[PDB]
Amino acid sequence: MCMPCFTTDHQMARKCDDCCGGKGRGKCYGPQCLCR
Repeated sequence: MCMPCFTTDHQMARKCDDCCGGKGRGKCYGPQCLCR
């Protein structure tokens, strides 16, 4: 995992995708952010 994600958080997904690379790249699955 690149960074910790939060299903309850809506703005968290933003970072989850960034850590993976850029806006739109990556995905938020569970407590951890999984990059597609």
